[PDB]
Amino acid sequence: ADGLAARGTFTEQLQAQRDLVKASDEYYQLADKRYRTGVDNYLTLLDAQRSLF
Amino acid sequence: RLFKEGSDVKAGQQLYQIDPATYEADYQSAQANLASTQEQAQRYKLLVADQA
Repeated sequence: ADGLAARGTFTEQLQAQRDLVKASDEYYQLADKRYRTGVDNYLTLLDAQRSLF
Repeated sequence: RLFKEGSDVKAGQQLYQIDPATYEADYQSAQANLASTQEQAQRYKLLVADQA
């Protein structure tokens, strides 16, 4: 019954964590666009990379 | 007064002196602000090549 509870809840938990990873990737790509344009320096992009990691 | 009267002067020769004393003070203000803005521009020119 413990394994059935884990099988029941870990699908929703990993779907939420994978959506969090996708949103962090989109935030990193937007910070990279602001860096390549010229508005942000490199320290903000390095701040976004470890938030993705 | 800095000219002999009734003589031939050149274009750009100083004739009088009208006691600056205020035009020196605001010039000191402008030079004092330039001395910091030029330094910040020269430091940012060095940092823009390293993307800092």
